[PDB]
Amino acid sequence: GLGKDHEILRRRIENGAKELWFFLQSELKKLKNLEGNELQRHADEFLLDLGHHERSIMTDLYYLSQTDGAGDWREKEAKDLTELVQRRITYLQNPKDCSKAKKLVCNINKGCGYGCQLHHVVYCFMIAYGTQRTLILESQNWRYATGGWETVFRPVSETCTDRSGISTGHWSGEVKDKNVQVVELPIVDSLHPRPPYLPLAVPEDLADRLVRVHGDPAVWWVSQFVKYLIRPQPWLEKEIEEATKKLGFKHPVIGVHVRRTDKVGTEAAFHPIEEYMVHVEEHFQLLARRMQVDKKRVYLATDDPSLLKEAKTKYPNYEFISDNSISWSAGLHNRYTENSLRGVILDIHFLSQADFLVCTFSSQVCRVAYEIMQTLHPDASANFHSLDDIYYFGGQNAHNQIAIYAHQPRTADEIPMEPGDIIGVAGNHWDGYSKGVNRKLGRTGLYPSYKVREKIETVKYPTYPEAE
Ligand SMILES: CC(=O)N[C@@H]1[C@@H](O)[C@H](O[C@@H]2O[C@H](CO)[C@@H](O[C@@H]3O[C@H](CO[C@H]4O[C@H](CO)[C@@H](O)[C@H](O)[C@@H]4O[C@@H]4O[C@H](CO)[C@@H](O)[C@H](O)[C@H]4NC(C)=O)[C@@H](O)[C@H](O[C@H]4O[C@H](CO)[C@@H](O)[C@H](O)[C@@H]4O[C@@H]4O[C@H](CO)[C@@H](O)[C@H](O)[C@H]4NC(C)=O)[C@@H]3O)[C@H](O)[C@H]2NC(C)=O)[C@@H](CO)O[C@H]1O
Ligand SMILES: Nc1nc2c(ncn2[C@@H]2O[C@H](COP(=O)(O)OP(=O)(O)O)[C@@H](O)[C@H]2O)c(=O)[nH]1
Repeated sequence: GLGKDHEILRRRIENGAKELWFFLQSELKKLKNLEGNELQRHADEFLLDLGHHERSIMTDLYYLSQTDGAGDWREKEAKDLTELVQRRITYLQNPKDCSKAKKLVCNINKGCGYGCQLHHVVYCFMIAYGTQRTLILESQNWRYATGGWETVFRPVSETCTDRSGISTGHWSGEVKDKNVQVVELPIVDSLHPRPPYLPLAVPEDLADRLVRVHGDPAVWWVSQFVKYLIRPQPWLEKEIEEATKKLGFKHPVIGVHVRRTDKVGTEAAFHPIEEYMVHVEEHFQLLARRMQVDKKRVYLATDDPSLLKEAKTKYPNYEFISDNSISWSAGLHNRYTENSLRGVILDIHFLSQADFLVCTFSSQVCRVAYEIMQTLHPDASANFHSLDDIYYFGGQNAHNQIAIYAHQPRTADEIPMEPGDIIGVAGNHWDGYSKGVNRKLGRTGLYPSYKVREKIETVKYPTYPEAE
């Protein structure tokens, strides 16, 4: 059978879309006949009406995702897959005889901040998993905690944290390293040759189940290594519990990460508070169509300790949840300390727990929070708005899309496409256009975002059947 609610909602979406098309073509024909102030006023009233109409269609699509048991099914399937992957990682990480285990050695001390260093460990872990090597994490003299990883997180194994082997060598590829018991992996920036066990590909054995359950299987797969790595020590778990209570952290909330200080001009622009808060307001308008919004609440994470005062002053209708001493702790004077380490971990935790995330994906901090968010919901792939980049994993293989409809360029800034063309995406301008390279032409420019599909890449990974 099909579900009655499913059929009602599908037809309501289709009728809602058709009515939006009738409304668009009528109101745009009217706009053409106006000028100056009447044109401004008409356009503004039109945008307000379109926002409500658009949000009704998105609300119906949310209900369609849940109806007739689909929500319960998605939650059960996502749980089954996480448990499966976590069991395979635990099995890899816990050989019975550490002496005789194949191993991959990772050093945490890359020359960068916490999110960049966590992503380096994820990259090491994913290649460990692909090559059937126990991950050994070397973390003495960590700039955030001289005592290492186990200052905050559980060790990465219970049975095998020792580097002993009959042979050691620097990574030279799976074929040359086949009989080398312990391989040392460099940073992805220096890795040659590259093995296939890198983002944004996903394991061939899971790909059908992942595409069915999740809008971005690449992030979900990265998130399973993040989930395993950041298992907290009991003292940190107690600190998060009591932080939750003391901050009055509560739902609904929108996470906002504002990255300023040394990021600006090197790796990102300065974005004013108003640019984040436009998307927070829009998302609360959407949530209010399907739930009670007690108070509009924002969890603010920032390395600018003057921002919180600014935000409260400009948005007195909003409840801001923030630890301003964490913001202070993140300045360049204090950043590489255990105090600042606990601060970034807490900010990332609360961001990742929010209903929605507004930030710059140019920041490794926001990307870690978005990856953790994937572990907390069946499919949180769409629960963000980036002011700059799309999701990426530094060191990833080429992010390709496939043109599904033809594009004839209207300006020289646009690229042509025919269906089938491989597009290397550089980003989404959040205005209906993306920028990328039509591979076949080597032309870079703009294309309508709706005219491409994501190319899921799969890789033959080990499946660790003895983990069952
Ligand atoms: C030695 C050492 O320790 N080095 C560390 C270093 O590892 C560490 O991390 C690096 O930080 C910089 C952040 O500055 C990262 O640079 C940014 O990388 C992204 C992602 O690029 C990949 O994916 C995109 C699609 O999202 C794609 O277009 C790219 O080509 C690229 O894919 C590549 O394909 C190859 C095929 O084999 C692979 O071999 C490569 O591995 C793969 N590359 C990577 C890096 O994975 C990129 O999007 C960013 O570019 C934007 O930002 C810069 C400014 O920083 C602008 O100059 C660019 O024009 C572009 O701007 C964007 O343009 C879009 C389209 O118009 C807009 O929509 C966006 O809004 C706008 N964005 C911005 C911010 O303006 C950067 O290139 C690098 O990935 C990090 N690497 C790792 C491993 O973590 C840094 C951390 O600070 O410390 C060093 O010390
Ligand atoms: N507590 C806290 N620290 C931050 C914040 N934003 C930046 N930082 C600090 O600055 C570092 C920036 O390095 P990294 O995490 O690699 O991210 P990126 O430079 O933003 O891409 C973080 O790891 C923190 O140490 C924040 O919102 N809160």
